[PDB]
Amino acid sequence: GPHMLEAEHPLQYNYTFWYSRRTPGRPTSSQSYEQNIKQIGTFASVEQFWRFYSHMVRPGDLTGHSDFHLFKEGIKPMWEDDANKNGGKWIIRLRKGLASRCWENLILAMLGEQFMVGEEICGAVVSVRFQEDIISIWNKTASDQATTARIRDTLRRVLNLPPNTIMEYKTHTDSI
Amino acid sequence: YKLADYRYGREEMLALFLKDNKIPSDLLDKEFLPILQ
Repeated sequence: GPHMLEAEHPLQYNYTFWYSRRTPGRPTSSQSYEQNIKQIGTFASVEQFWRFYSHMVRPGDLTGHSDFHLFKEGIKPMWEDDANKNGGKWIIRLRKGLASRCWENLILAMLGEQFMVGEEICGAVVSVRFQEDIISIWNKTASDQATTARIRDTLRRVLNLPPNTIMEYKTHTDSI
Repeated sequence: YKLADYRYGREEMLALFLKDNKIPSDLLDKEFLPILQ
């Protein structure tokens, strides 16, 4: 679990890794539809983060329909969570082979407090699919245009992506 | 304006990556076998 240790470098928040997988079809796979999400663990320092991250496969090497989620401790990676329900996310769709580096850059910027939006960040997701990967960063208030504008600028600055790459913002409710 | 108390850039994060660690016990679950290295 997460403890603050004098010899270690604290993060501004504790964060929790999550892992989900979806067996997407009844015809598509021989097995029946199945969906699972499991909390991996929670960490409080830079050194503790590396203990977890260095022992996880990079997302570009996951198979099937799988996701890593990295969210502030106490925020579930589900839009209906209190911390998320009035929020939204920046979405970046990537051709296969780019997600592992972009995920690392994203979560290092998030954990390191590089966004400068106070408490607005909820967490980040990398979703591995068959023909593309999707990376997103979620924030608390979807209607806070100044916040969501600052996140975009930091993303463009820290992610190291071709300037042709599109980014889209989506408010979680808009899905209903 | 208001800087966070604990701030690290990318290079600072990598600088603290200790090369001798122990896998957290939270990861030692059969469910995570596909994702362990």
